Amino acid sequence: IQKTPQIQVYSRHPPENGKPNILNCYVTQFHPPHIEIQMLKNGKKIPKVEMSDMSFSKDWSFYILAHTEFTPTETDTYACRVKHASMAEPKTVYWDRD
Amino acid sequence: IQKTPQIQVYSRHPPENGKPNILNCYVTQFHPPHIEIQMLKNGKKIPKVEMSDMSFSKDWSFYILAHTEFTPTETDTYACRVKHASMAEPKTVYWDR
Amino acid sequence: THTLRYNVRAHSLEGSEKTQLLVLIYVDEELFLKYNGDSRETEPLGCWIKGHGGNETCARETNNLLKVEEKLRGMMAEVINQKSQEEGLHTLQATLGCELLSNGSTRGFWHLGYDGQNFLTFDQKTLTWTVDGPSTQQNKMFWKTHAPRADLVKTFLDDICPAHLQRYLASLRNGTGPPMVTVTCRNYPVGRVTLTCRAFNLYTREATLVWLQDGKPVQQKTFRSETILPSGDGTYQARVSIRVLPGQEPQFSCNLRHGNHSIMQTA
Amino acid sequence: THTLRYNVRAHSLEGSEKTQLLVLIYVDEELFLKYNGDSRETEPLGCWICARETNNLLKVEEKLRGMMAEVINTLQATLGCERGFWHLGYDFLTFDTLTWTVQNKMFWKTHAPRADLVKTFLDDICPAHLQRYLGPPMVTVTCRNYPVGRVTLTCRAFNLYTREATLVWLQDGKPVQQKTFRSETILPSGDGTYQARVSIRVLPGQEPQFSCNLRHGNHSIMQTA
Repeated sequence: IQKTPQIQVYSRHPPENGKPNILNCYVTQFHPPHIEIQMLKNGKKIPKVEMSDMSFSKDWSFYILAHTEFTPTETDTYACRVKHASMAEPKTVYWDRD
Repeated sequence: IQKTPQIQVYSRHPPENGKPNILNCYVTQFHPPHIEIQMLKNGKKIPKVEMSDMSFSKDWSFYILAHTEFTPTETDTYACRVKHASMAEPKTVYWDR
Repeated sequence: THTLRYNVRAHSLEGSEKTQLLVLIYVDEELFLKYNGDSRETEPLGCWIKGHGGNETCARETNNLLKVEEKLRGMMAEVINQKSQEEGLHTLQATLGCELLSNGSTRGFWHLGYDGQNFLTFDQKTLTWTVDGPSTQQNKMFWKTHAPRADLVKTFLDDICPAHLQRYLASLRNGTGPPMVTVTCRNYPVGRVTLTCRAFNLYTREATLVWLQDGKPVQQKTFRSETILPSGDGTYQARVSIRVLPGQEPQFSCNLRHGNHSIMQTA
Repeated sequence: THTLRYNVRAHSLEGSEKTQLLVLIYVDEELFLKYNGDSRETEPLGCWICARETNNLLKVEEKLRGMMAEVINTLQATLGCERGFWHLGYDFLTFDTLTWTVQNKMFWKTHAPRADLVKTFLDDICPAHLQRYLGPPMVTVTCRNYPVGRVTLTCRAFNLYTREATLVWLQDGKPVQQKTFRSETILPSGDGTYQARVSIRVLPGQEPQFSCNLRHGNHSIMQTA
């Protein structure tokens, strides 16, 4: 039976505007093992997005890490949009630096 | 100077017995472009076999896709047989699963 | 980023006028147009495109293709004439075109192949032809002068081809389904089980399949334009097999990556 | 608290029909080393983090193969450390008292691996293997005047070598909130290392009293707001 994916978006290293970095989209606890992941910059699709192998967790669920190279600025927004059969609509989670 | 063909035989869709499908015979990486391709059902030539244009890749070697309609069964065997100047005898590749 | 590629081949080297050509046009690695001047062909023209007004588009662009074949013949006339003098049966090929970069600029290319080997290459920076194989200085100079004129080459690659690509991309915009994976098992060979993972319904020629044992890759294959399998209906498929011991099947999962999709199926 | 586990299966090599062991080595329950002598298009030596290890791997394969020569002559076995264990079978046999616990008894007891060589492997040689197999983290704190009436403090720990970590919020040295990170709550950074995060809301003006403490392995690292 289906489980809804949890989505977390975060930088690989401590973020600094103008410094090259990696933005991660960590997608966990979903089922069935079919996911669709898109990463967005200012609402527009990022062409080169890397995905790890899908993994199985002990709680009978799957997870995967997507990421893309980026150079953060003050005004650029980043987001991860995810499609999965447990969700009627795609789910978007914006990068929040804090 | 002469390049031996690679021969791959595979269904267009996931095969199920009794359900209409298409059998592909994908012949690649050969030179010179002149080649003879036959598809076989139970050892005998299948009359209506379609073939793509013969194109070529970055290293100039040629490829062509041959295909035919077929309905997979438990007992019927299928093969692709290819003749090219690079080989002494016709090469035959049987379909599996 | 987008690519327009012309794959040209002479059927038999007679002369610059009588030599018949096969021209295949690829947009983003997908066959789009064909002209085959082979006298024995009942359908000399071909056009692969979907959507409304597709038939009108084919009428226009196959007619445009006829003009391209004329230009290509003209530019390559002297190479064709010189190779037509060779004894026996030989194969002349060309690949050429342009690449639209995401920053709006254009990269052109033009290569010739002879008897399945690199022959000539047009140097974009230098604007001269490079002889690719081992060659005397005499033969280098010879081909540098009989190869397609540099000013004609550059206009075609820098101006004409990019305009064509742009026109093609517009007609293509009128763009389904997700990829799928199957896993089959066979008791073969003797003391083994062959696990076969197949991915179907790939929309492009890019995909990766990996066999995983306890989360760890044991076999991995990346499929590209020239290694992925055409399914024949305009979609693509791929395949990776491994051999394991009887009873081990539950330990192994196949993971497909294609576009934005990641799909896993356990054996 | 640390587990070495060998999973082995007899099999024949395609060319010469002699028997080897396909061995899988699990340190702490994750696949670590693999030797498959009859690989074809896959790698015979597998390792995920070496070359020094794979060299020893070949040696432990023969050692294990030799010890089980009699019962090898579909045999599978699982053995390892931490207390040792060793089970056999064609899946039934267990190294309990220095004897093997199952006409069936007569056959298994005779062919079973020698209890002397087995005890030594489990007591000394295997722990050594497990022993053989077995920069600092950094902590950042950021603050935001948000939400209204509050300041939000966020503590992030980077460069964790393992997936275990504790982050503590302290106020003038007094623990206020705490979170211990597991698997499925720790965050992969994507470069082999892991990271974690805790946040807290305080009154405006409380910020200078607050500090974040990371406990990871033998690291105890402080960072103030």
